[PDB]
Amino acid sequence: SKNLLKKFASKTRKKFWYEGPSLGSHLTPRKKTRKEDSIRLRVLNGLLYKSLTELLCTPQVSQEVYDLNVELSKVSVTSDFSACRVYWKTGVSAEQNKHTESVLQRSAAYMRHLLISQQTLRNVPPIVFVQDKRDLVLAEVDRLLAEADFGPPHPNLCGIDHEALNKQIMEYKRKKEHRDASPRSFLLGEE
Amino acid sequence: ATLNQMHRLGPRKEPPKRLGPTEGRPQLKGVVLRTFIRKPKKPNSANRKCCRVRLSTGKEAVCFIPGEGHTLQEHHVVLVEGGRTQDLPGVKLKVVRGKYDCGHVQKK
Amino acid sequence: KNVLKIRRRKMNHHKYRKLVKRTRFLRRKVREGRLKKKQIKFEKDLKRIWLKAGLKEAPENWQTPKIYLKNK
Amino acid sequence: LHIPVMVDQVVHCLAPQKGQVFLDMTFGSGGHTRAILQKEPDVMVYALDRDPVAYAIAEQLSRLYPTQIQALLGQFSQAEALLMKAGVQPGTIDGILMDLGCSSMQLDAPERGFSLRKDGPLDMRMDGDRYPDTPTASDVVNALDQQALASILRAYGEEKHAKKIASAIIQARSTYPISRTQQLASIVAGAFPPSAVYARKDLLQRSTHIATKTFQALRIFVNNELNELYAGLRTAEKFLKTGGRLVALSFHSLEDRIVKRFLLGISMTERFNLSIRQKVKQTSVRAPLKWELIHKKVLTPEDQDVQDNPRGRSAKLRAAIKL
RNA sequence: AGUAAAUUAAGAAUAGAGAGCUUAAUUGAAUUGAGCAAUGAAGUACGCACACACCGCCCGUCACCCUCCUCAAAUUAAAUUAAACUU
RNA sequence: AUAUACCGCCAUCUUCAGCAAACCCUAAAAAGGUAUUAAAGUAAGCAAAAGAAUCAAACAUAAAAACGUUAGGUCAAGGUGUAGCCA
RNA sequence: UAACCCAAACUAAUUAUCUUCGGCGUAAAACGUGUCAACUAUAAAUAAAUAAAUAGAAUUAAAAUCCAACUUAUAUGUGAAAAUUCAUUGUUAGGACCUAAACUCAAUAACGAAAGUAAUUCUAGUCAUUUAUAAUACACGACAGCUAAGACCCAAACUGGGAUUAGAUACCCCACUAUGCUUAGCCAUAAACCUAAAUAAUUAAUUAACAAAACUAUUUGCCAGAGAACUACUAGCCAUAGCUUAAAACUCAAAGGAC
Ligand SMILES: Nc1ncnc2c1ncn2[C@@H]1O[C@H](CSCC[C@H](N)C(=O)O)[C@@H](O)[C@H]1O
Ligand SMILES: [K+]
Ligand SMILES: [K+]
Ligand SMILES: [K+]
Ligand SMILES: [Mg+2]
Ligand SMILES: [Mg+2]
Ligand SMILES: [Mg+2]
Ligand SMILES: [Mg+2]
Ligand SMILES: [Mg+2]
Ligand SMILES: [Mg+2]
Ligand SMILES: [Mg+2]
Ligand SMILES: [Mg+2]
Ligand SMILES: [Mg+2]
Ligand SMILES: [Mg+2]
Ligand SMILES: [Mg+2]
Ligand SMILES: [Mg+2]
Ligand SMILES: [Mg+2]
Ligand SMILES: [Mg+2]
Ligand SMILES: [Mg+2]
Repeated sequence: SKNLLKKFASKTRKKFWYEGPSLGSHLTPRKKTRKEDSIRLRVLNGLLYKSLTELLCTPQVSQEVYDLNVELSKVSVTSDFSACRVYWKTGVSAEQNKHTESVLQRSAAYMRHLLISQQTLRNVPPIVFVQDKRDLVLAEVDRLLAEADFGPPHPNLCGIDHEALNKQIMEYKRKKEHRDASPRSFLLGEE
Repeated sequence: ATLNQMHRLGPRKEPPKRLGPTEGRPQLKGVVLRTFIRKPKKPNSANRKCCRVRLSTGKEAVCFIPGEGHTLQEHHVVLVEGGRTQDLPGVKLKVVRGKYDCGHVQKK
Repeated sequence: KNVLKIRRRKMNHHKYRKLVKRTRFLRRKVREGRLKKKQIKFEKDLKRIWLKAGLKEAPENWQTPKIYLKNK
Repeated sequence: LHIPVMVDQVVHCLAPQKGQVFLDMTFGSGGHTRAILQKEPDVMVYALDRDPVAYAIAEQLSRLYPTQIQALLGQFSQAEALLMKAGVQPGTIDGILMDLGCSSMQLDAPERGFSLRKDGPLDMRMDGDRYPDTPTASDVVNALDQQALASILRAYGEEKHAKKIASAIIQARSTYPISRTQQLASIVAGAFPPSAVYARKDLLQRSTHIATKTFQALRIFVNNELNELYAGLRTAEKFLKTGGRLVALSFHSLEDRIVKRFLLGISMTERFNLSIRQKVKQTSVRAPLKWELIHKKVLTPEDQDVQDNPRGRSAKLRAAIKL
């Protein structure tokens, strides 16, 4: 009789859904921007964010990776869908991050297998693990700072050039001291 | 509406035809009281010649004087007719040229 | 679907409410006097009835009720 | 007569006491200076003004207190030299009172040209015969072009209608010289229809003339009060004792901004946004504050009092201690 | 990048007249991102009461003249009635 | 006199990528017309590209750059429409 | 100047002749809700049968508040500040309170005429008129508001204080009222909007657009260019700066809906 979902069913149907049995060219393993592509890539980034967190903090990948307990900063797939860029949260310790980077990357192939096997995502492209460049720079600006040595222990204000205006005044003081488209032509015979 | 509702109400009620400046009469005779200029509402630009008159009914109205040039003055007698002046708001009467004191436009 | 027709009514009601606020005291005196005339008209209409019927005085024990005054 | 406005707030804020040296950079009529010398008869005070008439008033009033008041004549920029000629006697000044605006005597007297309501010459120059070559408002209006003249009205008078008002002055001066205060007022009031002559109601809920902004603009430009004020506050800080209390009164926003920005470490140089994407919030500073603001909180005089002195309605009292 | 910079020569037009112009040659660098917070452009999505196209459109208080209407203290003005019954 | 009647010769976005014409399609079309593992678009012109120039070769530089935008500039290069002067 | 129309007429003004089987999601138009009559239509013999209707009583988990012990020197607050505050702050498996409001469940779609209703328990309780169709009657009706007596954790018009600004009677910060709560009564208004009256059929012999596919029949209500106008006057009302009912003059040649 009264359905709360009716209010927003038609609005969310153009924002979060497209019609027709068409899959994108990118989504294949091997142009003009479309709205369906934005939907087809937004949902994958959410599924992979949900599904790639069910591997890092779960025991399937490995015992060391399970112990790593890697939370993820964000997941973002390329528009071409050639590969993925799984950003991961990066602790302050640079050395540990370097080791964690290598560990995750080695299991990238197996992690993909785990998702593809479970059937959450049928055709997942190769995965990558990247460190946020912002985080790396902030760490580097701290490393170099520690290494670094600090050594041994009026008219223009208001906006009117009062001086120039005074000269202009003193200088002045020195001087002081729809019709042709009708059928008329056709109906007369002027051809 | 249903056939029962059309029966209970019958034909549509017709608002009465309210009268205009001439009060449902072809013409009225009036005495000029003042002669002045009225400005046409934009987008038009002119100094339209009008006059106030006291009609035979006893009311006073503003009447447009057509033609290029009139000799009307106060206390003159004129025969007014209907017809609004489209640019002049409120001017719903016009003077008849060639009747009583008002005369035909002098041809150039 | 714009709200333009709602905005015209919005301004009319706003301006009308401020007009009533300015002349609130005047409106009060108009009403008290309109009710008094409303009461006199009611009494006279009741006097017309018994006088037309032929009575020279109102029915015994009858006093016209004051129905428009601040009785409630 | 004009009572010194908000003097009680200044007097309490200054707390004049024996053995303290004070300065007044705007003696003018001397009402404020006399109030400081009444609370404490043993206080030491120095006076200054740009008007030679005002300086004479101080010299005449110096008889009342032979050494407690020291009279000086000059601008804010020339104040440092005048106090330097005296020597180090001002030295660590406990308080510098920098009241702003036109003197009661200056604007009450029609001859000085400050009053548009009265008919006088268009002098509008606080400086008297001390400098006879200082251009008056008559010279400013008759010389500057629309571009220059409009900027004076827009920048110093906060004139909303700057191009129309400026053009009327340029046309009027060509027809006849603009030499009288009322002549200029009519010229400014002629750029608009007759309805706008006296229409601009103020926050006071009292109507005012349409050329009040032109007189304020010319008043500040002829006397370059704003630029000279920038140097007066800087020289007060240099001459202000550590822990000394500064007190200023700002009757319009332009002077208030310099006093408001100065006492909070902000700079008048700061560029201006113009009502598009202003970052009031972001949806820092080179150094910290250099003052202990006894009364960062500002206020105008009481509205009842304002009726008695409408000139002082917009008086904002800004008090601070040197750090 | 043989660029900038520096330093030369010639030419046009003149009787003569440039610190200007056109052209040729010589010597000969530094630097180019872990780019897009902003500015501008392009693309995609969305909004629009704009189409003179945001330097757009647009709403109220205030101000004269003119049109119509309402209320209201009182005053007066005309209007408008209907019969009751005795002998 | 009028570059707001124009030709002529140019500036500008511009070394920007579009312009115009003939067709075809739409449960009507004010317009729009793409998917390559292809779903209504197609076959030709101008520009671009190519080519030529700087006398090997490349690169580079020049030149080239449509249709429009700014009633952009020029009646004083010359010519010319309209109006005006002719002791 | 030449053409055109009418013609002993011709043109102007005034007046009259044409009059409901059309509509009601978005353009005017389904009433805030339900019940009882009389007609006009219809024709079946049921209903209800523990998910949050409603009313009463009892009850309480979390988080606050107050009190106490101990305790930092600050606490609070913003984009950044200021004011405010140290009578504060943090902890308490300490005491009191039962004020106020009911996370998850709820990705559910139930109950009720609508309004509205979801912490737990118990008591009372929804149900059969064939069906549609009702006002001048009766009973209801969010929030805000009024009246009297209480409550008071938190929130908060107004107000005061602080910022911002050309100004800032605002947006932001802090404090604190009316008020939101209970018990009696009033008030009767919502974009009371699924912007869909109810009921019974049909899905094909059917694209104005958009929304929510089209469409027939029955009954009532409602609409008739826009503004003036949720207005003036009238009548009723516990309403008194109120609600319902609801015009005309005058102005305009459009207003309005969808794309
Ligand atoms: N730049 C400047 N230098 C010095 N004095 C100035 C000045 N600008 C304004 N003044 C003067 O300062 C005074 C300000 S108004 C008068 C206030 C004074 N305290 C009194 O009691 O009268 C006037 O006398 C004015 O002429
Ligand atoms: K016209
Ligand atoms: K040309
Ligand atoms: K709704
Ligand atoms: Mg209105
Ligand atoms: Mg030469
Ligand atoms: Mg041109
Ligand atoms: Mg080419
Ligand atoms: Mg031009
Ligand atoms: Mg020529
Ligand atoms: Mg020329
Ligand atoms: Mg409607
Ligand atoms: Mg405040
Ligand atoms: Mg309270
Ligand atoms: Mg209603
Ligand atoms: Mg509701
Ligand atoms: Mg209402
Ligand atoms: Mg009403
Ligand atoms: Mg009424």
